[PDB]
Amino acid sequence: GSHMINAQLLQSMVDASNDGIVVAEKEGDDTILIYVNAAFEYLTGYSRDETLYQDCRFLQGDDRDQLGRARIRKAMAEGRPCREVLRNYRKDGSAFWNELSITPVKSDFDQRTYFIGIQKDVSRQVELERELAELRA
Amino acid sequence: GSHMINAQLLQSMVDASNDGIVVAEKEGDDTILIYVNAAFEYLTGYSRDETLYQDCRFLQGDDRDQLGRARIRKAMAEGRPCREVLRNYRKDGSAFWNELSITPVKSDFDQRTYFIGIQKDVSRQVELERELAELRA
Ligand SMILES: Cc1cc2nc3c(=O)[nH]c(=O)nc-3n(C[C@H](O)[C@H](O)[C@H](O)COP(=O)(O)O)c2cc1C
Ligand SMILES: Cc1cc2nc3c(=O)[nH]c(=O)nc-3n(C[C@H](O)[C@H](O)[C@H](O)COP(=O)(O)O)c2cc1C
Repeated sequence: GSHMINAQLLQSMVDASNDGIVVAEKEGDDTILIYVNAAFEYLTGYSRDETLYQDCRFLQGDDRDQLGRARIRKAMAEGRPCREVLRNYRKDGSAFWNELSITPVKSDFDQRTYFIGIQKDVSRQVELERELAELRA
Repeated sequence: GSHMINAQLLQSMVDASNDGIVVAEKEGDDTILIYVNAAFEYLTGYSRDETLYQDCRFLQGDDRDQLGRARIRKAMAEGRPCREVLRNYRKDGSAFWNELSITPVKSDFDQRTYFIGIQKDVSRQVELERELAELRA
């Protein structure tokens, strides 16, 4: 993989990062979570066991009609990365805007595909874009 | 570290991510790079060997008078994470705004400290904030 650094050290650096970091394995139309760090649990409010081993579309809830889904689905199919923002809902019920940075990865040894995502609450930048759009009009 | 996923797989997921990812080890007033991924090389334009094993303050160049430095230095000293934006300069000479998400990590076995950072070009959001500040005035 990379001769520069020990893999265990890199894994601990990821576990402790303040950014949410998840890894997902493709299974047909779905993509199933296999790794979440502590930062992700804090961003979502769901426990590690509560959230693992399912497509994390459940964070969308009933707000299923969002333009971000399609561009994510189209990029995943094309095997290209993407960066889209959706409106997610925490376990306690809070609503926020989540910027998803998804990168498709293909392990040729297994001939299946994985995905790594880095999430960040950008609800501030969203509310600043809405304010700017209002002033422009 | 984490029983969920193989560390080598996680390392390859990091090597291939579209986000820039670096790991740095503290050495006194400096903090020295030990890991960079391919996305970081593309964001900066410097090769992997050109950039490793030095404090990546060199990306600031002569533009050394930036408020981001101090808040990063104050957070690193306090052992708390931070998210600051600086004006960096590529190897070709391009100027952009880089959002740094730095998380201090302490390996008690070695009794030294590491840092993991995730970088992203947010020059678009910066230019949208300047435009909004102008319209507000
Ligand atoms: C690595 C990765 C991270 C993702 N992050 C979650 C998330 O934080 N919240 C969310 O709303 N969607 C998230 N998604 C997207 C959904 O899992 C889903 O795959 C996407 O919306 C497209 O498929 P769908 O149209 O079948 O829902 C993520 C997907 C991947 C691959
Ligand atoms: C993980 C990590 C990533 C960093 N990213 C670089 C970068 O992308 N560009 C930059 O201008 N500063 C970067 N820095 C900050 C500088 O390395 C430096 O440590 C910081 O500006 C504070 O110290 P100084 O005031 O002595 O320069 C990073 C620091 C760490 C720990």
